Amino acid sequence: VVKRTQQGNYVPVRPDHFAGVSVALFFAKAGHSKCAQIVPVVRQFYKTTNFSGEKAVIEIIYVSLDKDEQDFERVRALMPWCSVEYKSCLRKKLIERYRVPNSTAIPLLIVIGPNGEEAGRMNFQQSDEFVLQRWDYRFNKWP
Amino acid sequence: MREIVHVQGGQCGNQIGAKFWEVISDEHGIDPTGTYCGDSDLQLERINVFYNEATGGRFVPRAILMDLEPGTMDSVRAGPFGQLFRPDNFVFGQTGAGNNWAKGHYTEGAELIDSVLDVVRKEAEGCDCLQGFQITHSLGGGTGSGMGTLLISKVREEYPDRIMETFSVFPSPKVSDTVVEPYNATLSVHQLVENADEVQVIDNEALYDICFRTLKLTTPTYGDLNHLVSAAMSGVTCCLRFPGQLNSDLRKLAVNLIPFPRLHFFLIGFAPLTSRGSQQYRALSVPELTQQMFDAKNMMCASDPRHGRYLTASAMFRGRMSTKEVDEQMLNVQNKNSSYFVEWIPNNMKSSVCDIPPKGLKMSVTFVGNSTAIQEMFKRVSDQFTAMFRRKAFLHWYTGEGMDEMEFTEAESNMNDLVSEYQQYQ
Amino acid sequence: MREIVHVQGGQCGNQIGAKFWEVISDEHGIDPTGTYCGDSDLQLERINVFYNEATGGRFVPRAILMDLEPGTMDSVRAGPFGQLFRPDNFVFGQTGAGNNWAKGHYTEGAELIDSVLDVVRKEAEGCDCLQGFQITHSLGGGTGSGMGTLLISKVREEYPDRIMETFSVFPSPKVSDTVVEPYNATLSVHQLVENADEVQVIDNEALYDICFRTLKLTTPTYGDLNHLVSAAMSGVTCCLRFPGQLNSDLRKLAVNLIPFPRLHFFLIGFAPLTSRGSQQYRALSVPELTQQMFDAKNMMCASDPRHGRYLTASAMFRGRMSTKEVDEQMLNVQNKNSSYFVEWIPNNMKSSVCDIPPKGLKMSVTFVGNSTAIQEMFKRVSDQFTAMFRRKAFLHWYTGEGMDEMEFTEAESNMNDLVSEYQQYQ
Amino acid sequence: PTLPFNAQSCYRSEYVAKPLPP
Amino acid sequence: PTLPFNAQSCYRSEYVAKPLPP
Amino acid sequence: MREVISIHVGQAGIQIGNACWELFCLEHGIQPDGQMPDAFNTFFSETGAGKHVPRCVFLDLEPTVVDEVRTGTYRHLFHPEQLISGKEDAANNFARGHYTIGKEIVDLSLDRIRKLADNCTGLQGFLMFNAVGGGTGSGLGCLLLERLSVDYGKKSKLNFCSWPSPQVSTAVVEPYNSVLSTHSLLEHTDVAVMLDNEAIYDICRRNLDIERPTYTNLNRLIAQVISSLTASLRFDGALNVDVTEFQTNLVPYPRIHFMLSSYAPIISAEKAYHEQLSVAEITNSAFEPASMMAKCDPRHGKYMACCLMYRGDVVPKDVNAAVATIKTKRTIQFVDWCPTGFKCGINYQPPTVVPGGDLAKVMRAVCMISNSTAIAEVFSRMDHKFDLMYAKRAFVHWYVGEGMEEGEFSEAREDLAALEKDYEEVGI
Amino acid sequence: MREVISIHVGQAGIQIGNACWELFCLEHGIQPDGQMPDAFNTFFSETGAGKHVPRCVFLDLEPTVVDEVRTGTYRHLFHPEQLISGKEDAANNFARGHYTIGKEIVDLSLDRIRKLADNCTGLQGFLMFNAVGGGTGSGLGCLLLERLSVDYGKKSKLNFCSWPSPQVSTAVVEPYNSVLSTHSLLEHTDVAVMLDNEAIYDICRRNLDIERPTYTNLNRLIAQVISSLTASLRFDGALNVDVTEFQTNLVPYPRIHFMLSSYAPIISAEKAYHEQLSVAEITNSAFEPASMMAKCDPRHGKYMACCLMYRGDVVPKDVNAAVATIKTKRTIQFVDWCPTGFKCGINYQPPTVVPGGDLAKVMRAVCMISNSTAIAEVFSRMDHKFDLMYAKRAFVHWYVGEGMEEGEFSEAREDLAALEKDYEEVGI
Repeated sequence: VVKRTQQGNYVPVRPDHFAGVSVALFFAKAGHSKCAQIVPVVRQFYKTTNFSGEKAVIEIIYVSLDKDEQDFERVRALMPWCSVEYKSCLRKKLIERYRVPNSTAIPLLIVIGPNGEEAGRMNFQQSDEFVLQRWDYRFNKWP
Repeated sequence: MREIVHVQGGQCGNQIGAKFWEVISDEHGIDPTGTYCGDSDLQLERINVFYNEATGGRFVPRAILMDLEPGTMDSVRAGPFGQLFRPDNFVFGQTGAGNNWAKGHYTEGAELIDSVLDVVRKEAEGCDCLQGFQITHSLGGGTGSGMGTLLISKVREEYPDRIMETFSVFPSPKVSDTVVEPYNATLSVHQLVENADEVQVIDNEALYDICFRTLKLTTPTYGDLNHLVSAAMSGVTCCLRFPGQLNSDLRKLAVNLIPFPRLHFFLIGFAPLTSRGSQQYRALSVPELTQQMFDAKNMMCASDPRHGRYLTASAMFRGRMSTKEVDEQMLNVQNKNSSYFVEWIPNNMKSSVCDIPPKGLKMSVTFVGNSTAIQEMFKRVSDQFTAMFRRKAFLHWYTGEGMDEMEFTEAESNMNDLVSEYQQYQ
Repeated sequence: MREIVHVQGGQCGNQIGAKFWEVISDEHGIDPTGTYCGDSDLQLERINVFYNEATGGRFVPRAILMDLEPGTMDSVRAGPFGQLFRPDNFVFGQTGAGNNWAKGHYTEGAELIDSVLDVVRKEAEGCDCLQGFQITHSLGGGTGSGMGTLLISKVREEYPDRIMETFSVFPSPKVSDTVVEPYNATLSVHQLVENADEVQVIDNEALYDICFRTLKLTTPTYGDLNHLVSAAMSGVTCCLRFPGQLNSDLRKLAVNLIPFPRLHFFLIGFAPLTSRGSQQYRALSVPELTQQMFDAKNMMCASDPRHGRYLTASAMFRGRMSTKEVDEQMLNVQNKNSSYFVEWIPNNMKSSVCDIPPKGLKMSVTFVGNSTAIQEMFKRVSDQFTAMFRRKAFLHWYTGEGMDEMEFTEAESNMNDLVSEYQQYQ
Repeated sequence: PTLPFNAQSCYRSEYVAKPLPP
Repeated sequence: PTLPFNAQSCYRSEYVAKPLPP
Repeated sequence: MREVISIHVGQAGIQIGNACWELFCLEHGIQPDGQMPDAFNTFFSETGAGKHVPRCVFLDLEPTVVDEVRTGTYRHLFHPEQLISGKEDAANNFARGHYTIGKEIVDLSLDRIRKLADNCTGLQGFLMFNAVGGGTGSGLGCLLLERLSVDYGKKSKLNFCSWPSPQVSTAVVEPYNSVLSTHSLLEHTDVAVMLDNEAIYDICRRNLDIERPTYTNLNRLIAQVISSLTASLRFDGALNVDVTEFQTNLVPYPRIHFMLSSYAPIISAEKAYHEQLSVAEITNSAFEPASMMAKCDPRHGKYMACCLMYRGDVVPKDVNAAVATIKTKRTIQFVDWCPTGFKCGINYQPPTVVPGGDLAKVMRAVCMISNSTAIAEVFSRMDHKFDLMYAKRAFVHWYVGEGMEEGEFSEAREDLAALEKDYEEVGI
Repeated sequence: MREVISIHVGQAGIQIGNACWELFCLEHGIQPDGQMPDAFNTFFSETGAGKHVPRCVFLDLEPTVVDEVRTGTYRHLFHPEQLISGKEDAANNFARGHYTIGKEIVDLSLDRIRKLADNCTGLQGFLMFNAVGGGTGSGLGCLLLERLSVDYGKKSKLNFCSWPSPQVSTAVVEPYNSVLSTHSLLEHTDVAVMLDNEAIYDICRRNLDIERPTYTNLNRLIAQVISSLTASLRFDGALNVDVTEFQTNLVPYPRIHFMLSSYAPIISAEKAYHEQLSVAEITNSAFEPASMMAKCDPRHGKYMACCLMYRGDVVPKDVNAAVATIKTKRTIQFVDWCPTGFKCGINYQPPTVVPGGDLAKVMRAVCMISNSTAIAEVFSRMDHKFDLMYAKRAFVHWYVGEGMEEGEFSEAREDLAALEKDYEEVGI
């Protein structure tokens, strides 16, 4: 239901992976202007904060609101973090449960506590760009 | 941060400025619809130097398209990358300054300045504090040479602590359009030395020499020549947008270059300029870049620099250069070309490193030289002006628009003084 | 809590009033039938300010339609969102006032107030706590200026506590309708000053000028002018209907913008106003709102604002937004435009955050400004009044209906003091 | 041909359920 | 496609968070 | 135990006070419903099935803000009677809120106050939050201050007024309402703390780097201040100071009780944890004018008294060290006649945070309530505003119309003149 | 208690500074964060519990060099209040950085220095890092250090200036900035260590075996010398020195305080395996004229005072054996009037090597600072360059247009004339 992209093919991800870190769900499009804007800065931030140190510290599960297999695969193939399966029910469960209207509501970062609920809400559709440094993982990390 | 306000004037200006935004949009990777693609943070970490955010993610250029003839920039709108420019930034005219410097400045221009000064200050005052201006125009024409020079004079008295630098073409020696060249040139120069900080001269048949001897192209149009000028304009202001070893600013090369306030007219170079055929012989490295800096056929203006001595010059290298072979050879060319430079300045010739090479090449260098070779070129216009002033050729078109017999004699004397100041310094 | 009673008098009042209830119903998500759709609490939690429940679930407006010709009442009924008004709230005139303020007020309107004052008494008294009234009418016309002003006079002496604000259109500057404008406008103004709390002035030439340069609409009908003016109407009373960070009712504004009793004429503006083409090439943020909102090319009343001084003004912002940049921009516009404002009054501006944006936009502002620059319009109306009056022109219709000779002299004496009062404080 | 109402009061956006100090 | 950016700044690329001496 | 009653009048009073009740409910671990899953007794009562109800009354004439609280999430947290609403707004008219529409609501207000004060004896005093520039804030604020002064004449009454700002106004008739309220709170209240709207906008801009703030950011900062004043009442501390000893250490003369506020640190989420809020520098980040919460430069004033309330990991050695370096630092000036110008209060409980709000956790904080002679400029500025209005009776006809006698403008003017002279005299 | 405040002003100061601070952190075993998982007291404050912040200020007018530090991996290390940027660059102008733009930036900078210095007494001194030929490196350097000389009069100042090279200059204003700087730094500083650029290019060429040295590899070698200077302060040893006891041993006459530096070994990892670095040989390479870091050639020089700070596993029995062989060596020539010219010091810590650096793991290292009369040639050449440019008043219009009075060049000339004659008079 959640997929880790690795060297050669795609592997279901280890249950030990999400333990001990902060997990953010990244609500996004494919081909959208702000989506293409926000992908690389989040990639840079992810790279610097995980490779600065020994253990992985954050993990972003990317969730799509695309209507195409090709679009989903295309936007998914070029990312270092994991994603959610397109056909899995949990993606639509997350959409209905968080109330993205499916626009000004994309992209979105909702950082999640152990309880699978909203530990923090953050929107990119604004002038400021220091929100990436603003999200801190030392305050909401799981069991 | 720092803002550069772009203003294009005249027919020449709008056509050049069209290809300048071609290359600048290409340096940073903005799609012509305005969206960004190129996925690199160092590309557009300094994006606000030329463009503005629009809460759709689109970047609109801080350009003010400016003329009196409503067709020539109508062309720019329908062209490629014309949909970038803001519709409010257009300031149309109706009548058209028919190659008369007089009506560009005093009579016909004065009712349109009420609009163009409004739009320039609304974009100026919006930011923190401004850095410079860009004016692309011609000093042979009517609507660029005269009516553009008004916009030079008004914004200077409103922002005296800011800088501005222009790219202006002049009359060519053999070919010459626009039979009132020296009236338009000389009237423009004596206003330009009084209200402008820095001018880059371009000659038309010098550009033609480039595309024959170097580029090995038989029959391309203005598109190719504007591409060479657009690269030169991108090369000078590269360092504002990207970091480097030895940094540069427009004002820092301003203080470095001009010795005295009166003389600020600059030559232009660029490399590499070999053809498709000759590409595989060359293995691009630091010493052969410097050798085709000091090649007279590679000079953007066709005043032969071997006759004069270079007063000072700058070289904004771009790419990943090793700085020892940069500066040692930079000194080497000063020792090798001993007579080509002036004696009373030690270290005539300068350098910078601009850490991002232009895409499609790996090492590039832009030459800006304050030479005294412009002695003969302004002397050309001086004699051309005296030929049609001895008994008032073509004078009635100017005189009818509020000109004076006295103000023509001042323009001759004032521009002749600029000739004298260069000749004194040898 | 609070309910606002709407009164629609005249030709202009019905048309701008029909389009007004179109956007309020839009805002609150009311079906043209009268039902509700949009399943949210915030729209419906404060609806009794403009509407009334009917034990069918349908909401009826608290509006009283009033005219002396059944034609324009028919058109309002026959349009969409026409079934919404109560049939009983229509009141009918069987004769018709032809532009004559005399018959609108002294002879023909006098016997029809008796009918309509009953309607407004029944609706106002039935509520818990009345706040006040709004009246939309014309001043050029006979019924709007005549009977609309009489009804203003009657309910002020009946309900002397409650607020009153009028959306009145004035005689236009360049061209005109209702050739007796000064015999209608001036005869309303000296009575409007005596029994009204706020007057919001609209000019048609202003609305044509707005719709031309800004919205780029080729063919502006009264469909879009009434749509635009209604957008300003909803912005005034948004804080009454929706929760916000800083609430501001009518009484909030009245004590806020009125230094002296007799000077209570306003100058209305709305922002933003951009074409569909240039919709996404601007950055819709609070720096850009304030630059557009303070402009001579944005006011709904074509008196030049930089020919005067702003005595007091108010900016009622709307949308999901935030209270320091809106706060700093008020300080910023006041510091820079020191000569544009009055000196002896500091801190002229007002801020009122209204958290729900107008529908289909994201962030907006309405601007209500008490300016001394509107003294140009009272002179120009009075300038026209003197010329006709000294020649006893068109007077036999007014004095034939039962108006005194003395009344006209009293009216001219009143507004001459109004001009002199405004003039003294420049 | 309307759109949803998607404006939220300043009160409701920050006066919410709160996680208690321990 | 429009042609790519290959540079990385020296300060990012060489002042990495070093493992500490004991 | 010994409790305190909080009174909210006007729109500003409602909105600022509700941030206060969000913070108080959070730190005592009580839910929005009002029941926890004797330290909290200073702000919450007991009620039946283990549920706690605040000791606050909500007053406004227009319903548009107090009705919104009733439909908010804290619908069960407050007593239904404690939130009192009228039908018509005061509309920036001190005359209207004091004479016409004030008398019908003041009686219902002081009924609930009488019942809530008679629950237990030996209660501390009153906190009042109001807008000076506002109608009901100044109007109804005076009416309660008048009538509580005659009945509960014994006790302390602290005022936290949102004083109008120098350039930024949020009205234009606000010079009238300012000088009219000032005559009515000179001889009826005990301690007044002056707040500025655009000063906290400066704070949110440079210290906290919020380029784009809102009223929710304003009232969070105020709530942290109020909690710091009343921290000693609730939690155990090294050296406590109550609301009774505030006026002892800060009010030298009965007229002179207008005193500024400051908080430190005002630091961001990411900004804070990477630099120590050292006890030395947490006070050095309090005495500069830019950190002061009034837009009133004390550099051309003289500090008459000062009260510091530390909260958290604070030791008495560092407090005495921090005071000594400040007194020997030259840029501030103390008045000659007040050598013992410091009063230190230390509380053990760390500052609580509103999570995902504006601020962060810091291990220690300090709140300043300082009385100075810098207040002479803000009343002279208000006076210079007022004389130009009163030069030709602008906006007087609205005031005199309801029933207020003309000439109360004259006598309130000379009182502010009398107040201005006293401040100039004491600063010699 | 026992610390030194470091100041970086100008670009050359800044990016040397971020090179030296990464070395200082790495030797002390503190992370980029600034906490280990009383040796660190000389270069760091202690923040809260277990952290550190550097005792440094970052001062530059163009933001482009100091903001990049704010966005690097050394974000959280520096306190964010003294990472100071201006808005526009000083632009190669002495009068700009001294008069017009420099005024608004020193007031804030002095405040942070004074706040960092009032923590404890027994402050050791200052470590200035600046360029000379630059604009802000020279102008802003004077105005900041001039204010410090007024306030903290009787402390040491270490001006680690980067001198313009003999051949390569890369400005017209290299003579116009250098002559004016030293006029306004001669009577303000205590010890000014002479550093060159292309004297380190050829070091990397012949010893380190790098064909293509950039500005970073320049700054690592600078960072190694400064660590060896303050090694005595930081740690223990057989025989320690101190930054207060430099100018006692090195400044005979109050003006004669321009001195060189050297380091040994600088050996690449390829050739290091072929040498066992003994005390007898590393002291020989140190005095060898091609291994010093200014190439102000000492064969015509006449040595006056040398201070040899031996570092690492060196015993006292062979260091004196090493220095004995030097005195009898013919080429290294001491002045007649100064009989003893050697003061030597030992520390126990070996040099620290950065991972992925250029220098190899050595066991012993020698750092030299030497006062010599060779400095006549570096001042004579700089005097000659100025005279030719001032022959017909080139570029004076920029200086006099900025605000600096014409003729200030003449008093700066006669000062340098006096300085160049004092070395030649002493060395007779």
